[PDB]
Amino acid sequence: TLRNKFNYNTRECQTINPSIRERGVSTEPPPSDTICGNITQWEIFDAYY
Amino acid sequence: SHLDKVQPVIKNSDMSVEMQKEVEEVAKKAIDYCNTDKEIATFIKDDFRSRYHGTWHCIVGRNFGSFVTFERSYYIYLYVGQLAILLFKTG
Repeated sequence: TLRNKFNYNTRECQTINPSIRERGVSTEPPPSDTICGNITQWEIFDAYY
Repeated sequence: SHLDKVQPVIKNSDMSVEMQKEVEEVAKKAIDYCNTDKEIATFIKDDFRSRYHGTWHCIVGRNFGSFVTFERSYYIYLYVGQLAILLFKTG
């Protein structure tokens, strides 16, 4: 009889929680290509000429 | 007797004495196997890449110079006759 509706209100309260989510990310660097160049005095000059 | 004549010389070798000795043989074997300078560079890289893995860069010629960033204790600079075999691994 002492515990009333206007002597003990009863509130509900929660916090806003973001939904958990599981994702994959694979980072692969730019491809690396072998190059073979030869330089001789003539091949320089041939272009130069 | 040509292997005794070439007598490959090592100016700068920032590498262990065991791995150095291996390079001398490969360096000699490369030249007597190969018909041109472009083939020498190709044979050295491919042989080392198989033995020790990673990203080698090999350069050889008459007259050049070389400032480079390399994996510490993976750089040798040997000249034989007039050919400087320069190989270096990078990360």
